[PDB]
Amino acid sequence: EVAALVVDNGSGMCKAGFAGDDAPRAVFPSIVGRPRKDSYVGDEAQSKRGILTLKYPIEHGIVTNWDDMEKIWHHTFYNELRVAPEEHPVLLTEAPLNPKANREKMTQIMFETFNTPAMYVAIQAVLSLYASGRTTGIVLDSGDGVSHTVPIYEGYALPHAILRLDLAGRDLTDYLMKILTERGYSFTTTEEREIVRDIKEKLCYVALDFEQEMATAASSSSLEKSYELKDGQVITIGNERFRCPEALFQPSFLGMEACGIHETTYNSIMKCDVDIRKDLYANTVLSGGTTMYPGIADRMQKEITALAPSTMKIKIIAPPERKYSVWIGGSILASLSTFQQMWISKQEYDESGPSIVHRKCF
Ligand SMILES: C=C1[C@@H](C)[C@H]2[C@H](Cc3ccccc3)NC(=O)[C@]23[C@H](OC(C)=O)/C=C/[C@@](C)(O)C(=O)[C@@H](C)C/C=C/[C@H]3[C@@H]1O
Ligand SMILES: Nc1ncnc2c1ncn2[C@@H]1O[C@H](COP(=O)(O)OP(=O)(O)OP(=O)(O)O)[C@@H](O)[C@H]1O
Ligand SMILES: [Ca+2]
Ligand SMILES: [Ca+2]
Repeated sequence: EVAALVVDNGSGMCKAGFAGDDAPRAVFPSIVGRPRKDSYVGDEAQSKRGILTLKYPIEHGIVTNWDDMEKIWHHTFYNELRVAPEEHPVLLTEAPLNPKANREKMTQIMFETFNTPAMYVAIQAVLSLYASGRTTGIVLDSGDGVSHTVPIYEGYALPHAILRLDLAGRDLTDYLMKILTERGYSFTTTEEREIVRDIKEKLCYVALDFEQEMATAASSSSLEKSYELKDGQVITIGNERFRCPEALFQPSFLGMEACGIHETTYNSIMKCDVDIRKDLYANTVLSGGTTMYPGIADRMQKEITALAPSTMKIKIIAPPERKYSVWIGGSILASLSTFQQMWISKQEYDESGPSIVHRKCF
């Protein structure tokens, strides 16, 4: 056979490549644009913001507009990867606990619209655990539009213990824009949002102790970092560096009543059979671009520890390439001998119909 194609659809970015590679061949923005050709996808859809009405097909992880998603996939196949989908089995990723109806539309589009010889849909968080080389653990997947905690035991996810936190990279990006603005600068436009997203990714970090970090930055300049704008203006970022990602642990800074990532992780563990909570505590795996902040692991360690029984062994695993662990796990799974029997063949589709997805996929 040829290569399966691994397509990781995200809320902000989409990752695509060939099973067997250790990194996705292409990564582009999850946006489609039409007149305010007929449509535009990715970076070129943004540079035409003023003349195009932009839409975001994947919000908070769920596909909300199928015509748009279909265009993202068409763009992924012909423009990005430059392959014929009918000559490749396709593995798509999806968010945990998504509408059963969605899973059927994904299958249908892949077969009836792209004529894929075979496809499959897999929960992102599970792929990340596989990427870490485990079959048991609790993954904290945090991206650009949504965050989930997914307990997995012996290779299978535990639906009833999965939680969803609507706080991720996009919220943090805007929050950084707001505090720097309060600082004396002015970041409010979509063009500027792209700039603050870059600042956030390069100079932000999670303090081990908020207050102490605040005190150190209020009486010293030791934590300050300079950032240069394209036009040459140099701006300094002080406590914003850590105050921004702090919103993950304290959503209230954003007017949100939901509990932080550490507490949400703990809550997923408690929803699990007491017999496996230990395995989960010693195997808390970070995933997604938003778990990339320097210092986040040691902070998760300290916070989880404070929540769990004193006799509990805590361990936070923060893979270096966790910004793509989902896609990678997909690359790994698609090539698994034991996984081949899971693909949904076009034959299995013609006979059983779209509903075949609930049998082999879930
Ligand atoms: C990557 C996924 C699948 C490959 C399954 C995977 C186990 C597996 C691996 C290789 C070959 C066969 C099965 N681990 C899971 O949680 C899956 C596996 O799905 C199947 C069909 O086993 C688990 C299913 C349940 C019932 O546990 C679910 O939680 C279900 C609601 C969501 C789907 C989970 C599946 C996940 O998307
Ligand atoms: N080094 C970094 N530090 C902090 N944040 C980062 C870093 N690198 C990337 N990010 C953020 O990670 C987010 C993108 O992560 P990812 O691609 O995993 O999410 P997604 O799949 O696009 O969306 P979601 O999974 O929520 O549906 C963006 O907010 C990006 O700015
Ligand atoms: Ca994702
Ligand atoms: Ca609070």
